[PDB]
Amino acid sequence: QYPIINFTTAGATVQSYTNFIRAVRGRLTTGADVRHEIPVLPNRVGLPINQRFILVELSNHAELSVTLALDVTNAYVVGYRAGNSAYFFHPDNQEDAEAITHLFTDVQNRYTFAFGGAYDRLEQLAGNLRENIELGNGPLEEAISALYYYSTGGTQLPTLARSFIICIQMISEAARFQYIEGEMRTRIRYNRRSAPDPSVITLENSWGRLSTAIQESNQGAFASPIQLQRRNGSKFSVYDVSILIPIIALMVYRCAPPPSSQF
Amino acid sequence: QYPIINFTTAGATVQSYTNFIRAVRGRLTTGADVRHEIPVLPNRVGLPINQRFILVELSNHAELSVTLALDVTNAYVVGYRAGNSAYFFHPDNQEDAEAITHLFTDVQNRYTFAFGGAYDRLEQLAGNLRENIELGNGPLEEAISALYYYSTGGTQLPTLARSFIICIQMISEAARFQYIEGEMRTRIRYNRRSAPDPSVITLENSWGRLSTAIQESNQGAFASPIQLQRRNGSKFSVYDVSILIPIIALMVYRCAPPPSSQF
Repeated sequence: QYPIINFTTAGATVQSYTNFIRAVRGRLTTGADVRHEIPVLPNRVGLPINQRFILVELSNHAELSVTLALDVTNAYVVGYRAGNSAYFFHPDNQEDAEAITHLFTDVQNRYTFAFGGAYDRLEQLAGNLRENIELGNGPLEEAISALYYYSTGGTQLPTLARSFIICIQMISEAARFQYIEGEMRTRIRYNRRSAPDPSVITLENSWGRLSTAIQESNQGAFASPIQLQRRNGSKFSVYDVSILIPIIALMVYRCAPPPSSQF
Repeated sequence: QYPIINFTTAGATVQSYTNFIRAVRGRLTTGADVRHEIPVLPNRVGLPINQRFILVELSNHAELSVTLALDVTNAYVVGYRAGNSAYFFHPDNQEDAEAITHLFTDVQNRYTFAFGGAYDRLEQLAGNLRENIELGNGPLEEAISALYYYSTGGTQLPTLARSFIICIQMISEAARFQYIEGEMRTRIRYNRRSAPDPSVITLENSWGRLSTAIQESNQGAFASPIQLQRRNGSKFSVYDVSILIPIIALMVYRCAPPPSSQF
């Protein structure tokens, strides 16, 4: 079976969420590939199917559980199981449709959504942008129950889409960015629920481009800057990998690392 | 008295030269100013005279000694004492002429050369470029004796200029660059004497510009690349501070560090 990492919202603390995110990152990346102190996820090209996914079993104080499946190549959620039903985002291509047949293989009811899991899509479905969907331990407890009751009719599609938005940010994006993990740790420490500020949204939006820019940089120097936002919405220009080392924890593979070429 | 660091060529080893260079760097820089893991020398502006120099007492197997004086603001040799005579390079300006009156104050004979200590000058005087002046423990033993016999007529000006070229590279440039320290350590380990290769010459020539480029970089990214040479003469372009962290050990102060401006 693919590796499983467990997390519960019931009695969550900063340390139990930290342990969880660190365990997720350790199953996503192997150590082989670290560019500028920043690990790279495995290359999808040639990756054996037995190494392609990991599972995140989420429980809540209401004693419900769902299992999310994450693709190791991008850390993103591809689907989930609740009891005897599994649901998958619409695949991007045939190889990804075949790959997801290897997940939750004994579940009795398997479904593929006709929509994908990208935020533009999920925000249309939810009827709200990320900037208007609160994150924190209470949102996540609620999102776990909403995913669990979907197959029985208790969850309307906008709630299910909002619930995916919450899970993806609090698991996938936190795994990708220590900064976003830190914002979720602060919400647990102060028992706050609050929508993501523009620093969180622009890091999420820029993860792919930051990955490419780091990996195609000249000795760390970007060829072209990337504009992010600070918490108050003002502009932050990124010219080099160095400023991202405390921020980004993993990258999607975009090219092979150039030869070491030390002086 | 200004701090003194002792070194002898007699029975020198890789470890005794390593200890020496590390002690020199510890007296040149204080720790206050470190940009990209690379220390900065003190700013000359406002630096009290009692903090302006350090002294390097060099002895050899012939039981002769000379004392070089180094300016902490650039690590370079400003003059030297041998017994009852002291000699100083021609100062660049009035403040530097006054500053050197604070060195070797009880020496009976004080002289200022009419020439400065820059390599273009010293190579004209020596009648040879750096690329044709061997470095190593034997050159340095010889250069110490040549400096010691200058006041008595035993050293011709081209030998004295060659001897300054040897000392400046094996002390100042080795302090400035771990790479150049490493090339001198290899000469001692294998008892080799050999002229500096183009990697050593182009680092020496570029120290000032590398200092400015690092300090005025955008998060480590140079605005304009710096071309160096590898040992075989071929071109090496530097686009970022990261590649220099194993190479350059100290920099001349060129600007104040911008605000931390972390994300």
